[PDB]
Formats: sequence, C-alpha cells, structure tokens
Amino acid sequence: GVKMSDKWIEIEEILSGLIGDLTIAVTVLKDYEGKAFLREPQHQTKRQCIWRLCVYSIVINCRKYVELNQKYGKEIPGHNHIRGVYNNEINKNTAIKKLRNHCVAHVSDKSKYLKPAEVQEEIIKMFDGNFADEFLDWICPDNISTTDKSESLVGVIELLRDAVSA
Amino acid sequence: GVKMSDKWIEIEEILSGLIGDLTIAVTVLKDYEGKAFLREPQHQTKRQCIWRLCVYSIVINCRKYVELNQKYGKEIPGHNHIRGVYNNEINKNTAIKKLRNHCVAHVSDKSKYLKPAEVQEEIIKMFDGNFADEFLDWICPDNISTTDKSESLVGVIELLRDAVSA
Repeated sequence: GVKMSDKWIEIEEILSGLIGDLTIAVTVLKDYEGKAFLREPQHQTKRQCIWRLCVYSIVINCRKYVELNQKYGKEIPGHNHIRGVYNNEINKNTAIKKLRNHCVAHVSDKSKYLKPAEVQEEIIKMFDGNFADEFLDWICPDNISTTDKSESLVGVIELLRDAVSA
Repeated sequence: GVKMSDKWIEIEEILSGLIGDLTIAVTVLKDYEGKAFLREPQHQTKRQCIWRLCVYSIVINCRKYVELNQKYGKEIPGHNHIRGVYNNEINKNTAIKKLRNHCVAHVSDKSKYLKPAEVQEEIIKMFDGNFADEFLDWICPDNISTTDKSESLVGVIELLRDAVSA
C-alpha cells in the first residue's frame, strides 16, 4: 500500500556510506603510494590496478553525491551554498563522469568504453596533472579532524550528515 | 563508415583488465585482513569500508566476466568447458549480481537498493559463511603461479587471454 518515504533515513544512509567509501579509497591509495618499490617498472601493472581500484570507487561516489543532490533539493539550508560548490566542481571535472561510466557500463554497451590508454589519460585529467595530492586532499585530507570541513568533499558531506541527524 | 570490429583486441583488453582488477581486489583485502587491530570494535566502520571497496570491485568484475561470455560465443574451444563452469558458478551465486546492482545503481533507481544491513548479509551469502578464504582462493589464490589454473577464476581468465594472444 502507501507509506511514508523515510527519505531522511535513506539520505542519512547514503551520506554515511559516501563519507566512508571516499575516505577509505583515498586512504588505501595513499597507503600503497607510500610503498616506493611499487613505482618500479616491473610493478607498473599492479600499481595501475591499485589506482583503478581506488579511482573507480572515488568517481562512483563523487557521481553519487551529485545524484543525491539532484534528487533532494529538500535540503539545513545554512549549508545550501558550500553544497552547490562541491556539486559544481564534480560536474566541471568531466573525467569523473567519463571514468564512472566506463567502469560501470555493461560489456555490450560500448558507447561509454574507454581503452586502457584512454583510462590512463582520463585519470591524469581528473587529477589535473601528474600529482594526486591536491585532488586527494580535496576529497579527504589527512587528520580531517583538524580541518575546515568546508575545505573537503568528505567534510562537506559530514556537515550534511550531522545536520540530517536531527 | 564501416570497419572491422577488432573484437579480439577488445577481448584481450577486457580479459587483461579482469585479471588485474580481480587479483588486486583480493590482494588488497588480504593485506588489510593481515592487520589484526582492524578487527577491533573502534575500527568496524573502517574495516567494513575496506570490504565494500574490494567486494564491489570483485562483483563488478565477476559480472563483467559473465557479460563477456554472453557476448562472445565466438570462443580456442579447447577451454569451452572450464569457461562455462566458472560462468555458471557466478550466476549461481546471486549475492554477486545483487551487490553489483546496488553498488552501480543510480541514486534515484531504488529497485536495486540494498540497505547497509542488507549489504552485510549479501556479503556473507557471497562468501557462503563467515570465512572468506574459500571464495578468495577461488578468485585468486596466493602464488597463482604454482597453481592449477583451472582452479581459479583468474587462472581461467588467464587461460583465455593467453590463447587469444594468437
């Protein structure tokens, strides 16, 4: 029959998942980047596989954050602005959607397919160069505790979760 | 205009990606499981996030293996059987598709949505219990080199890749 949507339950859930998945993808990636030997030529394949593992998860979740936004203008408005800012950054960075789409597409759906060299290019575009620090810190900085939560995606997503918990 | 499909190029690519992504997801998961402190209560969230990271990737790739199979009966037939066996195991294990679908679905598409407790249940179903060893070893065993390649998903996928390289 009919019922209440419990929108807010679903939203708290999704927000919480976003915080954890984005945080862990960054942490894992940084952990492995801390192993210098992985930058050697005989480990390139393995290293690339780690990057895809973490990057695919980041892009899937960045898009989810946008999709949540476009579904729920039912949002607390004291943060209405910072939220749109992060929403906008993600759309601006088109490598994100491109990577998500490829990673998630059905094998038969080749309209979204990126060849391996293309995936590599898209990853460089996403990070805006050869250095991951900026983008990673923008997703989730180390010791996010002592951090202006306006200054990272995960902090902003936490700003919303905590508000919704009320 | 019209051209050759270069099916075989695409297939070599996808197979190669499958080998690397399945292998790394298992390796990462095992690496973190080797850190005993992560099983403590204050780390449950983080530990769960690691499991989702790796499990989502495994399920996405297991399904891709099936989808590749259903798209290309153009396949070497000396391995025609082992391939269908692994294809069948994956379909049999319905938690795999369920998890894939949830992880990949659009936020607005709630026909596939699993609540957090449901995701946890599905993960236990996938592993057929509280111990990951069997399923993980079935995906990709340690030192896969000294291993009957018929005895793991990744070995079988390597059996095909290597053949296709010809």
